[PDB]
Amino acid sequence: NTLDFVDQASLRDDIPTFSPGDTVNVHVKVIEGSKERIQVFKGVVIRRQGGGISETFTVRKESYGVGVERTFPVHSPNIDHIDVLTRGDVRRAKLYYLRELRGKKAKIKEKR
Amino acid sequence: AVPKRRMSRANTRSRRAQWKAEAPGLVTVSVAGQQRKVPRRLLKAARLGLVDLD
Amino acid sequence: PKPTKGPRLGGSSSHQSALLANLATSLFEHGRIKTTEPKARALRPYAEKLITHAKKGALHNRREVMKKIRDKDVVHTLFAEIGPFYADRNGGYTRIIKVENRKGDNAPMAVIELVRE
Amino acid sequence: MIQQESRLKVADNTGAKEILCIRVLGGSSRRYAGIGDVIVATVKDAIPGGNVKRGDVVKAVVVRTVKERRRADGSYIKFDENAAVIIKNDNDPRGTRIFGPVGRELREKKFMKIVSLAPEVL
Amino acid sequence: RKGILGTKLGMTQVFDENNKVVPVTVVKAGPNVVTRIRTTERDGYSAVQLAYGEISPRKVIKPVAGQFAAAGVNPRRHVAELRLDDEAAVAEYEVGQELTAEIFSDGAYVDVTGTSKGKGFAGTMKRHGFRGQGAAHGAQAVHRRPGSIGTPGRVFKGTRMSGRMGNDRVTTQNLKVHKVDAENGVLLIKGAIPGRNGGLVVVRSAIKR
RNA sequence: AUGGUUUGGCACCUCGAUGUCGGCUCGUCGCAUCCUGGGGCUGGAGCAGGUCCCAAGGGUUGGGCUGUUCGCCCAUUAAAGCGGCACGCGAGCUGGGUUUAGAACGUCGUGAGACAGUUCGGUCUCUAUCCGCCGCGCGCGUCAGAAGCUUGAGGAAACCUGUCCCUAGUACGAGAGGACCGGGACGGACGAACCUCUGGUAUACCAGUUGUCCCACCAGGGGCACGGCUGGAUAGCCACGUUCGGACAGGAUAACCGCUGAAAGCAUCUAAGCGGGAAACCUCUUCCAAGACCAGGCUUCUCACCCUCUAGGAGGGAUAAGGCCCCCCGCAGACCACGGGAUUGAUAGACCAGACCUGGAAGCCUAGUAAUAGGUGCAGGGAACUGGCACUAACCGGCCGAAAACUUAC
Repeated sequence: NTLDFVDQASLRDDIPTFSPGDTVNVHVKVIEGSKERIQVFKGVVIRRQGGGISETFTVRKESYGVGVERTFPVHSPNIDHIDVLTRGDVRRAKLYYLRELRGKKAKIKEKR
Repeated sequence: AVPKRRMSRANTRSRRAQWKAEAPGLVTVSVAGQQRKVPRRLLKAARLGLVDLD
Repeated sequence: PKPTKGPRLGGSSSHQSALLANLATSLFEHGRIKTTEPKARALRPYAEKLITHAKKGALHNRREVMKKIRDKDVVHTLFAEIGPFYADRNGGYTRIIKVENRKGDNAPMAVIELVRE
Repeated sequence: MIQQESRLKVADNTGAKEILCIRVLGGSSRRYAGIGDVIVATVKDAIPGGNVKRGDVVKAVVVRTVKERRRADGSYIKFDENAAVIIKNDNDPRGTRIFGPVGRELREKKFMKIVSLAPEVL
Repeated sequence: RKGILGTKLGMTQVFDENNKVVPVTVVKAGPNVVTRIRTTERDGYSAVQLAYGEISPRKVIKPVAGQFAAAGVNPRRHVAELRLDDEAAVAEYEVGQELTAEIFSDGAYVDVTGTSKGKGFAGTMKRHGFRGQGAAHGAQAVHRRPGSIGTPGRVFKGTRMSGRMGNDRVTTQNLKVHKVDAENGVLLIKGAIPGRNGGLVVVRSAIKR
């Protein structure tokens, strides 16, 4: 992967192990009139498109009756820390079917 | 569309002269002792006895 | 392996699959077959990977081969001598020899055979 | 991506339930309206007792889009519906209450009142 | 105006100090050796000729080997010329001098020149962005053809009709160099530079910025 | 007075056929300029206009109604220009209107029938010879044969614009209102390159599953049903995605503002002269370009061997540098061409490993009456991307391919 020597310089460690299906809350720093604060996005990791530095993962959450999806680069410095709450039990690599499910049907089994 | 006019002999011959065949190149090979010409594309096969030589 | 860039061999993908499986069957059954040069060119990697499956001969690999070969005698030969024969050769189980063009349609012919050196 | 003849739900309490996009303001022959764009819209569905009426030509701002929208930092935001909030010429809501989340793009477009009224800004 | 010959490696992702993402194309600005000086008193124009790439000495034909020997340097695969403006500008290069990546600095604006990808025989829809005709409402076998060609009954020259597309030298202007990695001789250029991976490119200081 | 863009008039042109309106697609030209650019007087205080000169570089929206052009209207916009070219464009498309045969209404006619009145329905043929144009080769030429790198005469492309922030709430103005000049950011539309991201596609990828047949049977699989149907889907191609562009500067100018002054003792931007002055022009940016017959330049390589006629020239043969064919290929490609490799080899395939996609293989064991679940186990399977590896194929090979001299000057 010829560009690996370029890549590893910006690669970011300390990233927790997680898979599509787990429920995580992402600590995202934002700008609100030139001051810092961390906005926590808690939802379900519905996908993860491996690319090394260009790795991206998607977290889906239901908020005030409207579903919201957010895609972040895995090694984005804009994420100070990721915390994994629960491990989900799923049979797919990408959970796109969850875009059509609400409430009771949208729940995820828990890895026991 | 249909040809409006009959081609003259010069134009017909000039265009017709492009329809021709090129001569394949031949290399020498020794099969059963006797030398004979074979295309270089078939050299290995001739050396293996896989092409009929009349 | 690498899918064909152009249109398929038999005139459709399913026909090409059947063609390739039959050609591999005949190749392993006889040891050398004569066919058009595009057919041998497409046949090389396919037969080479079937032989690779046969080399590490387990039940899983046997079933992997059977899901393509469909002929049980050929599978038995492939897992009984062809596999063990190539135990210590890494790739290049087949060779292609170009032969004289066909008469009916001037199709370039080629002969594909297993190496026995 | 909202264009002409597209329908949007109303995220306000003005009595309008659903509007049809007429124009995308912001330059001649402009095509699509993303989060934070102002559109001219006509009310298609309304609450029977509301202040607005069907067929009113109003000005609205898009606050949610189904098509994901890239951000400066390489992250993306995507919602489940296209929603708009009816405004007046001074860029303030004509309603008093905003429903559902909104995008961060309403900050750089100077929709401060809509941002403040929203339940949460993403 | 500085310049160097390089090779397109691929494109990747980096983040600047405001945490924004920068899509960067990696160019191998490998070592170039100056082979010839073009002077006004000799050639009529001032320019400098650079050699790039590594090639086996048994692959170069005799004329090329003789030219490289006359220069005094070992042969390289690729040769190209940089056209300067005046003798005062070309006085700073001399034959055998080696140019590496650090002639550029971070944040500089550069001009990358390469050969575009080949697209083959292309229709007017793709070659020229012609709007098509209707796909229904009675349109008969005209879904992609140009249509009219438009007193003298003559098709004027320059007709934007179908033909071969691509494979032309292209210059992209005002690209910003995000980082100059001196260790690997690699330039990180923000944006997309012409050509396929492994092709030859020329990196020059921008003429405008 | 202009024009033949409107109805005309003539009947010169065609009845051994010149498609009749709009619309779509694609243009090209004019300037009698809609915006942007430079101006001037204002019945111009500023803002904003009015009107007028220069100016054709670019741009000039999407819908409702109607077959429509036209037109009215709805939202915008910097603006929603007017015209020529068979009222451009049917061997490019449409057939809604008009313009055959069917049928009805109103009216006319005793009637057959009729109506530059209405209404519903109603076959749009063709394998491109030549010119033209877009691309691509072969041959020859450029005074020996070749090979690198190039100059450029000459052409082509591109040229749009808004909002906001500072200057400045100042100049002006009773106030309201509202600046000039100059810097900065973010946009719309258009164009190009590209595939890191997003998204699309995926007919040799992975998994689920219905019906049926087969592999003796169970298990496990396979063929067919749009790839049977579904869930995903790397590479390539792409846009809905990313990045970049329109410049800056110089020269000569238009309308115009001027300087220095004659004829014409003053005056006069003028007849001598000299200056400023625009998106137009020439350069400037990008691209093609020596078939540029004035067929260019800087270099580098080979730089020699026979035979025949008759020794005048010619013809033939064999070679060098080099090239081509055959061969292995390519993200180069209709073919051809182009580019790379050819054993002194990583060009392709295989093999090994990785990346990535899928999502937990088979067998066995355990739990359950069974459907099924757990362990072995980030398992197994696999294309394009990357790195190794001569294992297979690039081969004991053919064809092309180098110099009359003379004149003058030095």
